[PDB]
Amino acid sequence: TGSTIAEIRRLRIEIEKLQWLHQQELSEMKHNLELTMAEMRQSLEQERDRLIAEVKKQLELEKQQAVDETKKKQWCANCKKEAIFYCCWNTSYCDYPCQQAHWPEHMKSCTQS
Amino acid sequence: STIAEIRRLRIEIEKLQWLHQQELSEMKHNLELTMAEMRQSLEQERDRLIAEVKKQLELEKQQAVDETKKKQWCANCKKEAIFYCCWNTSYCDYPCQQAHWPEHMKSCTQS
Ligand SMILES: [Zn+2]
Ligand SMILES: [Zn+2]
Ligand SMILES: [Zn+2]
Ligand SMILES: [Zn+2]
Repeated sequence: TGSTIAEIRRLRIEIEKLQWLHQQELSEMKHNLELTMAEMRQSLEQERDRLIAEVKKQLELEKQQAVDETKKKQWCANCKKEAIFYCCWNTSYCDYPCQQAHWPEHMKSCTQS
Repeated sequence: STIAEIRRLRIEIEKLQWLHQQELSEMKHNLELTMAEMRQSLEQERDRLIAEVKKQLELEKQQAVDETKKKQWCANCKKEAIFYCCWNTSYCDYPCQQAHWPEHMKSCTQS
């Protein structure tokens, strides 16, 4: 009695403090974690939508390059490999076996005359 | 010793508190381990999606290449060509032909 009731009071004080603190962690975390789990779900999709377009633009670039490089070359009317023999307008061949194969089909169109 | 029992009760309470905080920070850590796993499996599916769209677009690339091989193209402006000059050299019209002549002159193999 005296010292004992004084230190009981100290234990009551300490326990009451721990309750206040835990009431603050609990009141704050239900809200704070609500905002952290949607903040990271959105930053992921903003990064993904910037990625799909990054590659669409890239391939659209590579396409136009490939198409333009194709404009600078003659191509075999038979097999679409690059050609080196000329027959008539818009008709070339990689070699005479392609020309000789294509000839039944090409004869109806050949303008070499 | 009543006094001693109380102060011990105090130390055992504060030790329970450290266990408390350590339980929290271990859940804090398991939330992050599951969190970072999320972006990983999501990025994995995202990259498998990207793969299929690359596949589609390379198919279109090859289709445009193949269509381009079936036509003559202006050596000057890459519009479709109409007038023939010589091997691999064709023009959409006389302006292009003559605009190109200063350079093409040395390569013209006109027969
Ligand atoms: Zn061929
Ligand atoms: Zn022909
Ligand atoms: Zn032109
Ligand atoms: Zn020429």
